[PDB]
Amino acid sequence: GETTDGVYRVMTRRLLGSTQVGVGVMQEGVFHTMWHVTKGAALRSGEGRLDPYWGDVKQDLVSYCGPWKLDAAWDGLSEVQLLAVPPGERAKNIQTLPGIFKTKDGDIGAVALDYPAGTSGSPILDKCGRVIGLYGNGVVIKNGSYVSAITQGKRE
Amino acid sequence: DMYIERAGDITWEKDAEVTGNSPRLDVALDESGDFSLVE
Ligand SMILES: N#Cc1n[nH]c2ccccc12
Repeated sequence: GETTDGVYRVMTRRLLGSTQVGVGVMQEGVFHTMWHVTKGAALRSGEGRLDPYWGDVKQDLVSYCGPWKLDAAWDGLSEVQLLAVPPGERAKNIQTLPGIFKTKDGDIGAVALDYPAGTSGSPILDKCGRVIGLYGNGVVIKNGSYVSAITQGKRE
Repeated sequence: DMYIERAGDITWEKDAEVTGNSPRLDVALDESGDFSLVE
Protein backbone atom coordinates (compact mmCIF):
# COMPACT_ATOMS: atom_id res chain seq x y z
CA GLY A 1 0.00 0.00 0.00
CA GLU A 2 0.97 3.66 0.55
CA THR A 3 4.41 3.78 2.19
CA THR A 4 5.23 7.50 1.53
CA ASP A 5 6.44 9.42 4.59
CA GLY A 6 3.76 11.63 6.18
CA VAL A 7 0.83 11.87 8.60
CA TYR A 8 -2.11 9.46 8.15
CA ARG A 9 -5.62 9.06 9.52
CA VAL A 10 -6.49 5.73 11.20
CA MET A 11 -10.03 4.75 10.21
CA THR A 12 -12.51 1.94 11.03
CA ARG A 13 -15.71 0.78 9.29
CA ARG A 14 -16.85 -1.45 12.23
CA LEU A 15 -18.98 1.34 13.79
CA LEU A 16 -21.52 3.69 12.01
CA GLY A 17 -20.10 4.96 8.64
CA SER A 18 -16.32 5.52 8.48
CA THR A 19 -15.03 6.70 11.85
CA GLN A 20 -11.59 8.18 12.57
CA VAL A 21 -10.15 6.45 15.66
CA GLY A 22 -6.76 8.18 15.48
CA VAL A 23 -3.69 9.31 13.54
CA GLY A 24 -0.12 8.13 12.88
CA VAL A 25 3.26 8.86 11.28
CA MET A 26 4.85 6.95 8.40
CA GLN A 27 8.66 7.35 8.46
CA GLU A 28 11.40 5.09 7.01
CA GLY A 29 8.83 2.39 6.07
CA VAL A 30 7.42 2.20 9.64
CA PHE A 31 3.93 3.35 10.81
CA HIS A 32 3.95 4.86 14.31
CA THR A 33 0.81 5.44 16.40
CA MET A 34 -0.53 5.28 19.96
CA TRP A 35 -1.49 1.88 21.39
CA HIS A 36 -4.99 3.06 22.50
CA VAL A 37 -5.84 3.92 18.81
CA THR A 38 -5.43 0.40 17.28
CA LYS A 39 -5.15 -1.82 20.42
CA GLY A 40 -2.39 -3.63 18.45
CA ALA A 41 -4.74 -4.71 15.62
CA ALA A 42 -3.52 -5.15 11.98
CA LEU A 43 -3.92 -2.22 9.59
CA ARG A 44 -4.89 -2.02 5.94
CA SER A 45 -3.28 0.41 3.41
CA GLY A 46 -5.16 -0.15 0.13
CA GLU A 47 -4.66 -3.86 -0.68
CA GLY A 48 -1.58 -4.06 1.65
CA ARG A 49 -1.37 -5.21 5.26
CA LEU A 50 0.58 -3.54 8.12
CA ASP A 51 1.40 -5.86 11.00
CA PRO A 52 2.40 -4.68 14.47
CA TYR A 53 6.14 -5.04 15.16
CA TRP A 54 6.63 -3.45 18.61
CA GLY A 55 4.25 -2.09 21.23
CA ASP A 56 3.99 -1.18 24.89
CA VAL A 57 0.72 -0.37 26.76
CA LYS A 58 2.55 1.67 29.46
CA GLN A 59 4.32 3.99 26.94
CA ASP A 60 0.98 3.83 24.93
CA LEU A 61 2.91 3.39 21.68
CA VAL A 62 2.97 0.87 18.75
CA SER A 63 5.00 0.57 15.52
CA TYR A 64 4.07 -1.42 12.34
CA CYS A 65 6.40 -3.07 9.69
CA GLY A 66 9.54 -2.37 11.74
CA PRO A 67 11.02 -0.91 14.92
CA TRP A 68 10.18 2.58 16.31
CA LYS A 69 12.15 5.16 14.18
CA LEU A 70 11.31 8.54 15.84
CA ASP A 71 14.02 9.76 18.24
CA ALA A 72 13.98 13.58 18.22
CA ALA A 73 13.34 15.19 21.63
CA TRP A 74 11.82 18.53 22.76
CA ASP A 75 14.74 20.78 23.75
CA GLY A 76 12.92 22.03 26.92
CA LEU A 77 12.97 25.67 25.71
CA SER A 78 11.41 26.23 22.27
CA GLU A 79 7.92 26.42 20.81
CA VAL A 80 6.75 23.28 18.92
CA GLN A 81 3.87 22.54 16.55
CA LEU A 82 1.07 20.01 16.90
CA LEU A 83 0.25 18.85 13.37
CA ALA A 84 -3.37 18.20 14.32
CA VAL A 85 -5.36 15.88 12.06
CA PRO A 86 -8.99 16.08 13.49
CA PRO A 87 -11.75 13.71 12.32
CA GLY A 88 -13.31 14.90 9.02
CA GLU A 89 -11.06 17.98 9.06
CA ARG A 90 -7.90 19.10 7.22
CA ALA A 91 -4.45 18.73 8.83
CA LYS A 92 -3.56 22.03 10.59
CA ASN A 93 -0.34 23.12 12.39
CA ILE A 94 -0.80 24.73 15.82
CA GLN A 95 2.17 26.37 17.54
CA THR A 96 2.55 26.28 21.33
CA LEU A 97 5.12 26.38 24.15
CA PRO A 98 4.93 23.05 25.96
CA GLY A 99 4.39 22.81 29.67
CA ILE A 100 5.84 19.91 31.72
CA PHE A 101 4.57 16.68 33.34
CA LYS A 102 6.81 16.14 36.42
CA THR A 103 6.86 12.44 37.38
CA LYS A 104 8.75 10.30 39.96
CA ASP A 105 10.86 9.06 36.96
CA GLY A 106 11.64 12.42 35.36
CA ASP A 107 10.06 15.28 33.45
CA ILE A 108 8.20 15.07 30.11
CA GLY A 109 7.02 17.95 27.86
CA ALA A 110 3.26 18.44 27.64
CA VAL A 111 0.97 20.32 25.20
CA ALA A 112 -2.18 22.08 26.43
CA LEU A 113 -4.28 21.78 23.28
CA ASP A 114 -7.84 20.37 23.05
CA TYR A 115 -8.93 18.11 20.20
CA PRO A 116 -11.42 15.20 19.70
CA ALA A 117 -10.17 11.76 20.92
CA GLY A 118 -9.84 10.62 17.27
CA THR A 119 -6.95 13.16 16.87
CA SER A 120 -4.69 10.86 19.12
CA GLY A 121 -1.43 9.95 17.31
CA SER A 122 -1.06 13.43 15.67
CA PRO A 123 2.66 14.30 15.68
CA ILE A 124 4.31 17.12 17.64
CA LEU A 125 7.24 18.64 15.68
CA ASP A 126 10.31 20.78 16.32
CA LYS A 127 11.44 23.69 14.03
CA CYS A 128 13.41 21.28 11.79
CA GLY A 129 10.16 19.32 11.07
CA ARG A 130 11.34 16.36 13.20
CA VAL A 131 8.73 14.41 15.12
CA ILE A 132 9.48 14.80 18.83
CA GLY A 133 6.44 12.76 19.98
CA LEU A 134 2.73 11.95 19.51
CA TYR A 135 -0.32 13.73 20.97
CA GLY A 136 -3.12 11.87 22.71
CA ASN A 137 -2.11 10.44 26.12
CA GLY A 138 -2.50 12.84 29.01
CA VAL A 139 -4.76 14.21 31.70
CA VAL A 140 -7.87 16.35 32.44
CA ILE A 141 -6.89 19.26 34.72
CA LYS A 142 -8.93 21.32 37.32
CA ASN A 143 -10.97 23.44 34.82
CA GLY A 144 -11.89 20.52 32.53
CA SER A 145 -9.29 21.26 29.83
CA TYR A 146 -7.02 18.56 28.29
CA VAL A 147 -3.20 18.39 28.54
CA SER A 148 -1.38 15.70 26.51
CA ALA A 149 2.14 14.36 27.19
CA ILE A 150 4.61 14.72 24.31
CA THR A 151 4.92 10.87 24.02
CA GLN A 152 8.14 9.68 22.37
CA GLY A 153 9.46 6.11 21.84
CA LYS A 154 13.04 4.82 21.82
CA ARG A 155 15.00 4.09 18.63
CA GLU A 156 16.88 0.76 19.27
CA ASP B 1 -11.13 -3.58 10.44
CA MET B 2 -8.72 -0.64 10.41
CA TYR B 3 -7.29 1.26 7.48
CA ILE B 4 -5.01 4.29 6.94
CA GLU B 5 -5.45 7.31 4.59
CA ARG B 6 -2.70 9.88 3.89
CA ALA B 7 -3.45 13.31 5.48
CA GLY B 8 -0.33 15.37 4.66
CA ASP B 9 3.38 16.08 4.90
CA ILE B 10 5.13 16.56 8.22
CA THR B 11 6.59 20.09 8.01
CA TRP B 12 6.89 23.12 10.30
CA GLU B 13 4.47 25.92 9.14
CA LYS B 14 5.77 29.51 9.30
CA ASP B 15 2.90 31.77 10.46
CA ALA B 16 0.90 28.94 12.10
CA GLU B 17 -1.77 29.93 14.70
CA VAL B 18 0.01 30.26 18.08
CA THR B 19 -2.12 29.11 21.11
CA GLY B 20 -2.10 27.03 24.36
CA ASN B 21 -0.58 27.62 27.78
CA SER B 22 2.44 25.73 29.40
CA PRO B 23 1.26 24.26 32.77
CA ARG B 24 3.73 22.49 35.09
CA LEU B 25 1.86 19.51 36.56
CA ASP B 26 2.83 16.76 39.02
CA VAL B 27 1.59 13.53 37.42
CA ALA B 28 1.72 9.75 37.98
CA LEU B 29 1.79 7.09 35.21
CA ASP B 30 0.18 3.71 36.04
CA GLU B 31 0.90 0.22 34.56
CA SER B 32 -2.09 0.65 32.18
CA GLY B 33 -0.50 3.79 30.57
CA ASP B 34 -2.99 6.20 32.18
CA PHE B 35 -1.72 9.55 33.50
CA SER B 36 -3.27 11.00 36.65
CA LEU B 37 -2.73 14.25 38.68
CA VAL B 38 -0.85 13.97 42.01
CA GLU B 39 -1.91 16.46 44.74
N1 LIG C 1 -10.53 12.85 27.70
C1 LIG C 1 -10.13 13.32 26.73
C2 LIG C 1 -9.58 13.88 25.51
N2 LIG C 1 -9.93 15.11 25.12
N3 LIG C 1 -9.17 15.37 24.01
C3 LIG C 1 -8.37 14.33 23.68
C4 LIG C 1 -7.42 14.17 22.68
C5 LIG C 1 -6.70 12.99 22.64
C6 LIG C 1 -6.93 11.99 23.57
C7 LIG C 1 -7.88 12.14 24.56
C8 LIG C 1 -8.61 13.33 24.63
